[PDB]
Amino acid sequence: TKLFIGQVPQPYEFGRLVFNFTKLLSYFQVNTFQCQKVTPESISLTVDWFAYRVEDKSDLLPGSSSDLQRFNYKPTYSNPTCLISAYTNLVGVNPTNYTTLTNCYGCVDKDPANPWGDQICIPEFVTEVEPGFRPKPSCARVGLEGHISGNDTYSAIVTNGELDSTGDPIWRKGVALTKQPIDSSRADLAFFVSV
Amino acid sequence: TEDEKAKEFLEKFDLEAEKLYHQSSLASWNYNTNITEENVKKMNEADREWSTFYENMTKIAKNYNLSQITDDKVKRQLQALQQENKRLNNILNEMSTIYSTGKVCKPNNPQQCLLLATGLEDIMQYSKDYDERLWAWEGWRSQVGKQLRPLYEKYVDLKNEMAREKNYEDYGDYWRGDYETDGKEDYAYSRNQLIDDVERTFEEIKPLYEHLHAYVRTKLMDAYPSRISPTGCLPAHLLGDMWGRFWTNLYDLTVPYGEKPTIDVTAAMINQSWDAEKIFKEAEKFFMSVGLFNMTQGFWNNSMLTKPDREVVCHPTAWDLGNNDFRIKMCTKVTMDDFLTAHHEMGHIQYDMAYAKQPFLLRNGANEGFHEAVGEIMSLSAATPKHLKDLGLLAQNYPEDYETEINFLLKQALNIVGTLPFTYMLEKWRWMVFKGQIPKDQWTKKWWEMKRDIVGVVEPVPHDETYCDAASLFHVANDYSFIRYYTRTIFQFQFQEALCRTAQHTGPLHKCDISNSTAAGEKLLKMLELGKSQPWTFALENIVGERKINVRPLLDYFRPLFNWLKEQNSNSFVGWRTDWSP
Ligand SMILES: *[C@@H]1O[C@H](CO)[C@@H](O[C@@H]2O[C@H](CO)[C@@H](O[C@@H]3O[C@H](CO)[C@@H](O)[C@H](O)[C@@H]3O)[C@H](O)[C@H]2NC(C)=O)[C@H](O)[C@H]1NC(C)=O
Ligand SMILES: *[C@@H]1O[C@H](CO)[C@@H](O[C@@H]2O[C@H](CO)[C@@H](O)[C@H](O)[C@H]2NC(C)=O)[C@H](O)[C@H]1NC(C)=O
Ligand SMILES: *[C@@H]1O[C@H](CO)[C@@H](O)[C@H](O)[C@H]1NC(C)=O
Ligand SMILES: *[C@@H]1O[C@H](CO)[C@@H](O)[C@H](O)[C@H]1NC(C)=O
Ligand SMILES: *[C@@H]1O[C@H](CO)[C@@H](O)[C@H](O)[C@H]1NC(C)=O
Ligand SMILES: *[C@@H]1O[C@H](CO)[C@@H](O)[C@H](O)[C@H]1NC(C)=O
Ligand SMILES: *[C@@H]1O[C@H](CO)[C@@H](O)[C@H](O)[C@H]1NC(C)=O
Ligand SMILES: *[C@@H]1O[C@H](CO)[C@@H](O)[C@H](O)[C@H]1NC(C)=O
Ligand SMILES: *[C@@H]1O[C@H](CO)[C@@H](O)[C@H](O)[C@H]1NC(C)=O
Repeated sequence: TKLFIGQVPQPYEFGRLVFNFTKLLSYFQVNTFQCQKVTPESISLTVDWFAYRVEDKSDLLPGSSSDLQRFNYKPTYSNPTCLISAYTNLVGVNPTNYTTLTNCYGCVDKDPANPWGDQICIPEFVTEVEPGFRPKPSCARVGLEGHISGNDTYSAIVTNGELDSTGDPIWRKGVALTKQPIDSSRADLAFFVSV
Repeated sequence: TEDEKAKEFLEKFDLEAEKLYHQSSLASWNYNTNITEENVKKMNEADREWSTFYENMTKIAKNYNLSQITDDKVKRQLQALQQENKRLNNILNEMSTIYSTGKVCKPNNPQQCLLLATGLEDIMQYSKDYDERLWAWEGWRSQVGKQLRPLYEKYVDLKNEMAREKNYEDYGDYWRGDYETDGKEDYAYSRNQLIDDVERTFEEIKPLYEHLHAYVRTKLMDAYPSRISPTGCLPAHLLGDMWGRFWTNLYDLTVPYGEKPTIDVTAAMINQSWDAEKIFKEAEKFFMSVGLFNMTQGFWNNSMLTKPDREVVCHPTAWDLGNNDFRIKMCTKVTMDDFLTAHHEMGHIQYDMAYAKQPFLLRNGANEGFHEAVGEIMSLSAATPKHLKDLGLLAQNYPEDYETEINFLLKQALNIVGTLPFTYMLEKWRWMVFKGQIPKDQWTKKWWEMKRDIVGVVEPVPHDETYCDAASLFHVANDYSFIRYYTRTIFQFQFQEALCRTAQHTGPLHKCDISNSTAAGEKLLKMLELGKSQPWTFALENIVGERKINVRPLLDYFRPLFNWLKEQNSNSFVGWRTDWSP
């Protein structure tokens, strides 16, 4: 039940924990239950989970081309894996809104003499999430800021503790889009369950 | 009924032609990998026999009525054969000699003179002294270029007479015939169509070149204070080259991020105890993984992959001896350039093997730019960071860096983009000269007007109609066509994009590796197997997806650099004025 306690993380900062399915189904109301390389009746185990709307559920499905699986979270699913998409009232606390990274790409310094100065950002230098890993911290931080700025589509150039081959900061330009909920009294969650 | 005669003729031709070809090629190989007086004699007599055979069967082929041949492949084989001389040979031999033995003498000591390959090339490559560079530049053209004038003039007149005898408008029209094909609907390609396509693609490149030109200009202004105008053309002698063909040597002056070194795995191969045999074996598995041919037992026996310890020619070449006999001649070192070259040269072998099943006369590339373009694309793939990483040469956790990508792309642009206006302008000038659009007494005048308008380069010294700058280049003095370099570059990128699309690569095009991609290999092979049996437009479509020439893939390849340059030039003039000169 721990994953339903406190708040619910956004796609770019998905929660992960490692350890009765029927009991879980008594906490939330499942809309979609699909499995890849495993029978749902059969489902160490690990769960990757985050807030995500039901209406845009399509993005959660394997093989789909989307921003979610490009910049936020992509399931490699090398182990047998199941996807559960469900809604529930955590009152944990329900999400106020849903923030997703829509883009992130690398920047180089305009003036080589100053690694901390003005940057030139190149759209072609796309930084996409690696399956199973979280987004880079210069990408995820934009998502975190976008989730609170108030702009429904926030953009920013940030660096966050990651260094290049010389020891200088890595800067990346990110774009985050915030979507307002239709049902304001429920949380929409996505759960990726692997053996 | 003549369709049948033509067939038995070609059958007999092939039986004798392959025998004579093989022995001729073997003699040449033996010379190049030994070099003796005995071997040069054997080579010379072997070449003689083939030549007399070929000419005798040319005369027979020309007695056939091509218009009544039904089988297209028979028609093309007949064409392979079917398609003032003393005076012209004298002019051509003298021109070549003058270029080869050309030297520039010092003004304070006429007894001490430098030759192109013994010192003048090193001045143009390494010198940072405005006046030393100018001496070598002007000296070459004054001493050599002014000798080739009366010879180039006679050359042009004699060549036009030849071309017209063969029912061409001029010698330029003759050369453009290398792109002419027959075919249904729009597969056919006209000689004058090349002109439209070359000019059409050029106009789409200009914006990229103008920004690259402006960037280089601001860097040279610092290197040579008060010598270069911020809104003017670049002085010809400051481009790091005797002719300005490439901007490669300016990298040390233009490098965006000088503290951000490129990837070099020389040390890795040395520590891991690599050698020539290892390098070629790694190249072989690359081609096998994409889905092409492995090397034969003969290849691994009679090739020269190392310098012997004889007198040999170490210049890397791919040989097709005949009768399924393939070899590579290359004095391989453990560096990085030879590593990538091994892929280039083996790429040639892959093509040669692919069409080994074609009729003798059709065993060649579909177009003059296809054979080389294939080599280049295979080489590029093997140079990617992920390939080097998977080979165990680049650190598995090697840190990512965006500045090094900009450094890489610019270096590529200096060699690839900065040369296209040169090829375009040079060939255009010659075409106009052959047509008669440029008067005999306005050759120099137009050379420099066109160069200033098209390339953005200005003469350091006033020249009159006693100079010939075009003929100061190897290809012009030695009667070679030049356009092949223009079309090769464009095809190279069309091929790479299509294969990276087939391989389902998502990301920057400059970071694409086609390894472990049988689909890309199958698509490539389909084109390679055709040889000259089909129009190059057909062969092109089979690999690109379209039968037209398209420069866009080139512009997409360098797009990340274009965006960078645009911002760098925010406070700079872009383009140039031609009213300024030094
Ligand atoms: C998505 O939901 C979040 C909350 O979970 C919204 O964040 C809230 O946005 C408001 C308006 O900007 C913040 O109030 C402002 O705070 C600043 C100080 O930082 C103050 O100067 C302003 O006058 C105003 O009071 C509020 O603090 C912030 N909530 C939190 C916890 O930080 C976000 O705006 C929503 N996004 C969209 C598109 O609706
Ligand atoms: C390089 O060429 C020389 C000939 O100039 C070759 O020497 C001959 O070798 C044959 C055996 O194959 C002898 O029968 C001849 O008498 C040799 N002639 C001379 C003048 O020595 C030499 O073998 C060749 N080297 C290679 C590697 O092929
Ligand atoms: C916020 O939105 C406005 C209006 O579109 C835009 O001009 C501004 O740049 C945005 N700020 C950020 C950080 O995205
Ligand atoms: C040319 O080929 C014909 C084939 O009929 C042959 O008779 C003739 O002798 C050949 N001429 C030479 C110089 O080889
Ligand atoms: C033979 O060649 C002539 C051209 O010299 C051509 O006019 C004629 O039609 C050809 N014969 C046939 C059957 O095509
Ligand atoms: C490779 O480098 C290591 C140092 O990291 C050295 O100890 C080793 O001897 C080197 N091996 C070779 C073949 O140079
Ligand atoms: C390479 O080609 C030879 C041809 O004799 C063949 O016997 C061998 O099995 C091939 N190896 C691979 C890996 O294809
Ligand atoms: C290659 O050289 C070896 C020498 O060990 C020999 O046994 C083999 O027959 C040769 N193969 C060919 C194709 O020449
Ligand atoms: C291709 O895959 C093999 C493993 O099957 C790997 O060893 C090799 O490095 C790969 N080549 C690439 C991705 O360049």
